[PDB]
Amino acid sequence: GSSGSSGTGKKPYECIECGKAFIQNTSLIRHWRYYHTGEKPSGPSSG
Ligand SMILES: [Zn+2]
Repeated sequence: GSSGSSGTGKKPYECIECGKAFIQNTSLIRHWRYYHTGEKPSGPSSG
């Protein structure tokens, strides 16, 4: 099987550590200090 999406409209903020996407600035910093540098630092091995 297989499924996904080829292409995507640019955005103002988009995490690079994993590739997260956002529309606002605060929305970006959050994820940065929510899961990445937040609780359980050693767990997920996403790309
Ligand atoms: Zn991230």
